[PDB]
Amino acid sequence: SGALDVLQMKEEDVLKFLAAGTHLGGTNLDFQMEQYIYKRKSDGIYIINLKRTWEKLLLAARAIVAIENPADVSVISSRNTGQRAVLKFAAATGATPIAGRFTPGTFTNQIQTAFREPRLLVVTDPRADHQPLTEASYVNLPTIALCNTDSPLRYVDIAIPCNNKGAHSVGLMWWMLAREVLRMRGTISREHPWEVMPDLYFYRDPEEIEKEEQAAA
Amino acid sequence: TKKRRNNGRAKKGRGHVQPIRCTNCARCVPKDKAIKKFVIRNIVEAAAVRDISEASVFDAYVLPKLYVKLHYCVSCAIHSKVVRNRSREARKDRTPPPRFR
Amino acid sequence: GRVRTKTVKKAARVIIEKYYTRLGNDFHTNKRVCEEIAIIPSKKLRNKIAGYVTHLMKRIQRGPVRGISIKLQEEERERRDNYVPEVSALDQEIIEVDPDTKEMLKLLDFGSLSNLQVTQPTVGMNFKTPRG
Amino acid sequence: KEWLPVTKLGRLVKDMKIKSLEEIYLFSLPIKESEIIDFFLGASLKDEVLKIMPVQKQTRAGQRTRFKAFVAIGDYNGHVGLGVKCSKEVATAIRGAIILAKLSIVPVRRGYWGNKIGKPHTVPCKVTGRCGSVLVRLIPAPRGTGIVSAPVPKKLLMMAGIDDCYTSARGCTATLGNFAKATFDAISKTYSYLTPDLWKETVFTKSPYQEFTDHLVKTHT
Amino acid sequence: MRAKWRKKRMRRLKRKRRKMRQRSK
Amino acid sequence: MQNDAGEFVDLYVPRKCSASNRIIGAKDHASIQMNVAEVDKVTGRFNGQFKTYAICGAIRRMGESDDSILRLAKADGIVSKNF
Amino acid sequence: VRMNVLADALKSINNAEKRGKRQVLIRPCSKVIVRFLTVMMKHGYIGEFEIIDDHRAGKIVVNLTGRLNKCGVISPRFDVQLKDLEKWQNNLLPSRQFGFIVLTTSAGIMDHEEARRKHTGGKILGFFF
RNA sequence: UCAAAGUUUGAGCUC
RNA sequence: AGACGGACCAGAGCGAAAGCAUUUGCCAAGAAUGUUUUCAUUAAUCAAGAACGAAAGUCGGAGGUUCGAAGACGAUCAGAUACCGUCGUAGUUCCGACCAUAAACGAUGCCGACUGGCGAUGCGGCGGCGUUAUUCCCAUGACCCGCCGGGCAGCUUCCGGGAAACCAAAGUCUUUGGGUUCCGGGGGGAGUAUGGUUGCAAAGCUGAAACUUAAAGGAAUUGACGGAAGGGCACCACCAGGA
Ligand SMILES: [Mg+2]
Ligand SMILES: [Mg+2]
Ligand SMILES: [Mg+2]
Ligand SMILES: [Mg+2]
Ligand SMILES: [Mg+2]
Ligand SMILES: [Mg+2]
Ligand SMILES: [Mg+2]
Ligand SMILES: [Mg+2]
Ligand SMILES: [Mg+2]
Ligand SMILES: [Mg+2]
Ligand SMILES: [Mg+2]
Ligand SMILES: [Mg+2]
Ligand SMILES: [Mg+2]
Ligand SMILES: [Mg+2]
Ligand SMILES: [Mg+2]
Ligand SMILES: [Mg+2]
Ligand SMILES: [Mg+2]
Ligand SMILES: [Zn+2]
Repeated sequence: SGALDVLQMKEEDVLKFLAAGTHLGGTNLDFQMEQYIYKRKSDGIYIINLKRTWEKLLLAARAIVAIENPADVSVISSRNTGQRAVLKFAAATGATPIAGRFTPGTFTNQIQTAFREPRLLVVTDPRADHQPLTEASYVNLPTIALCNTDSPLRYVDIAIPCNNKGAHSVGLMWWMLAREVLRMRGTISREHPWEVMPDLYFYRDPEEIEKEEQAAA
Repeated sequence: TKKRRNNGRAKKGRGHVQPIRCTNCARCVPKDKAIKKFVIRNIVEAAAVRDISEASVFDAYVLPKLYVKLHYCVSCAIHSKVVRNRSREARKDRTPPPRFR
Repeated sequence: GRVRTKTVKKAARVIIEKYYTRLGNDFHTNKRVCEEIAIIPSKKLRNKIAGYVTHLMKRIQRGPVRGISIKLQEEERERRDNYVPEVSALDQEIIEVDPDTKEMLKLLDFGSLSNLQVTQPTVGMNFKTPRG
Repeated sequence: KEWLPVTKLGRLVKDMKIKSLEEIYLFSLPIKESEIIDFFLGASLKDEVLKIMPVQKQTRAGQRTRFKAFVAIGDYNGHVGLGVKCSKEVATAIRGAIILAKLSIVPVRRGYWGNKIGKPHTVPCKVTGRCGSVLVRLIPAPRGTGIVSAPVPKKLLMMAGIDDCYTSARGCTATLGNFAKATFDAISKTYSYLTPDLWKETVFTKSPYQEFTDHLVKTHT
Repeated sequence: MRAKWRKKRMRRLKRKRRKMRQRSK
Repeated sequence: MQNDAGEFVDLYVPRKCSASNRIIGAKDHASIQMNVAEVDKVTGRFNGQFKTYAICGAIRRMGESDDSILRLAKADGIVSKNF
Repeated sequence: VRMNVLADALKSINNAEKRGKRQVLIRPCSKVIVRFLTVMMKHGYIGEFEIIDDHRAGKIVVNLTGRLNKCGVISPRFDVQLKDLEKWQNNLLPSRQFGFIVLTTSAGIMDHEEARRKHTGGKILGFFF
């Protein structure tokens, strides 16, 4: 990942980042998230440096590969924004999903029915998933999490800087993670592009849903 | 035990303020502790103006207003039921509600 | 008042959730279904079960319910997600970019790009939310 | 009788591979199942009911008396546990207390006073501990002095096997629960105390999940 | 007796003790 | 730990966080073992060797752990010195 | 007014070491302090500090390691006979095996064990372990 | 848009 | 004629503290800021000693509008020498003389250092597209976006502490010592007595003992009660009525 042009970012991907508005952070700024910021605009939005976003991504590749048995990855999102994403990722990687309503005390209460004991976690948003974090103290769990400038860095061990607010940049970051996990092991060649489209990972609004069913009919 | 942080008043840098005579009582309350209400209001409110509007000569001639500023004492306020009791936790929520009422 | 007990309700959700197809809206028919498939000792229990099972079948026939994972819904989600448009929204002929991302890329290696446009500055400083 | 285990830790232990619970303390893994400890040390282990204490909250119907059990457990080398349970009747209350203690057993670090020849007998340094009001300082003592302390601290530190130790106390020892929690923190922070011994960098051995990932998955889902 | 009267009553008392001692002088 | 004769007496030498130099306890359930995959530089595939970094729980719950890690990588040449 | 420079500095470092801070700036540079650091350094408890000379009371930057539980001070500077040295080092330290009491002497700045070798009593400055 | 509202065998409660 | 200077009036400012708000003029001062201004240790805290110190009270004048201790009477009420009312004295106002007491509360002594944020604000200072008046530019004024010092406050978190209530201080404590004053050691008896001192008086200050007594208190939990509020029900409640 370091000092290696092979795994480095591409001109298409750079255009993808900017199109989502990944560089485009939030309005408020935590004093811990300074390292990731480039500069301020007029209109007051901080621009995230996408190469270092890239670097954190390659660190994700290293970590996911290091987890040898892929079943024991867990991938959570309560809100709908990352709901299709965690599913598509579990589909490709062979992981165990948690789709909405993370039942509290799942990791601690043994007798409770859904007692899963994974070795790694991937959250989409800390505030909405505070309950996993409080369990993630009681159990020895490492954690990846998509975090904005506002996001607080309690108990998070590897935050990934993106525009986790936007729909596109979010689904996109999940697509790139699934790619890199596959490319870093002996599966895919870098010559071809991956067939799957990032809009496959996307979230569709019910109005767009009625628009599709209406266009079908 | 300390019931409230500000002692039901706003005396942090100052030290003394002028007392006021209650309207319903005459109870002496420190102006800074005392409740302050700026009530401007139509000499005719809503039901009356519809009735009184019949009594006006000119079609749609504007009424002047009644620019009050009231101060009440505490025991009168709860009796007149302007303010309700709140819980220990809700007490810190010192934001007033929006402008629905 | 004719209100359903938890033994009534749980039984109706189990009946519609396990055999949505067998069930229907009318009580007296889907009653025959309920008495056949399920051995309800009392006729009152049978009939109540059937009447809440019926009205609930109409609820589902009217539409999809929130707090329940229907297998049919799982299939439609797989279908909807496989729905793909002709082209991705990310593929664009021209991408707008701010002067800071222009200056930062020009200092970085990625100086010249074909489909970029360093757009105008947002004039008129009114971004802060009013105080009070 | 037969403990058919569910957990990951439980199944690796059950297959008789992981030789000691020190290997688990090395990795800070939560010891939820009691049958592991009954597997390893069940023979030498010894219990002591410290006291029966009747709390009672008032009701319209008199007050509901319900007893609160304190239970010391422990083999005389290294390991000790502390179970506390409140219940309406003693058999279930004591059993569940005993399980909770067994769950919570911890090791004690022991060193040498003065001259290093021989085996470690006393406490290393002046350790303290507290809970609520009560504070209890443990002190190093030379060999053969005995445990200079109250019946109670004396009684536990024996169970852990700490022959010589001076003690100092302060506050309302009458809160017994607090006295036990504080002397328990004292003897816990003994293995959390940073001696120059440990300046030597740690060798990171392989985690038992890494070694045995295919076993638990093959044995169960 | 509230401290209001303890303090005030002791004041009425002190007046009585001073007079009684004066007549003896 | 040993006396003049040289005997290791303690039954188990505990782990010590690599970031703070603080000995991680027997009941630190916020503790960790991050195993980092090693890469075949040209190929981009797993070699076999890992790169473990252990962290105390405390600095985690304070929140400066991810910066600490970024420092470890960039110090050990994992992250660009250019960055 | 500021009386004890050393007394402020050593608190500042203990409130750093509790927070695991990595390097520390201390604002008044004294010669006694400097001797003190060099004593702990030769014996390996900390790394290589560096001192910022201004034609003034200097500053000092300590790159801190993590082996220091506490580094304390004794004000007032008590005289210490060889009779009292054992009672001091008993009551003032964790154990008979480790930990040190550093006292400056006519002979020079040195540990108490070195004072035991050299047969030299003196004025207690402070301690660390 | 505030007039008021007092007591209760000595003859046995309780972990 | 004498009080009073509303509304503008803020979780704002200044003052050693009580406290300080109608216009204009005179007198001097000061915290804070900028400073490559002078001297070069001149400093911090303090028994003894001293200045100031709301209201009531007191002594003289001056003034006596309102209110209003005391007091009277009229009302309710078993009683009310009170709460309600009509009158109404001293006092309430100014000048000149005493006095030194309040929950005089942040119930938190003064200096000095260190360890998290976040937005807002007041002052002085600095920098920076553009709007907007001076209009015709400059350089000022009002906005606007920032940085700096200390300042009244606010929010915030497993920093850690603390019996808890809570505190970025009530932290840096059995890992106990940066400097220095004052002051407490079971409840009552009692801030009484006796002595001393001050004051016209009121009273202030210093300040004991006998004897009696096994408990007095704090925070927080669950009840029970509430002539405190919010929800909901009932013809042994009401409502509508009936024997
Ligand atoms: Mg009454
Ligand atoms: Mg009687
Ligand atoms: Mg006026
Ligand atoms: Mg005052
Ligand atoms: Mg004095
Ligand atoms: Mg006066
Ligand atoms: Mg006066
Ligand atoms: Mg007079
Ligand atoms: Mg009157
Ligand atoms: Mg009368
Ligand atoms: Mg009257
Ligand atoms: Mg006072
Ligand atoms: Mg002390
Ligand atoms: Mg006493
Ligand atoms: Mg008695
Ligand atoms: Mg009745
Ligand atoms: Mg009715
Ligand atoms: Zn009132």
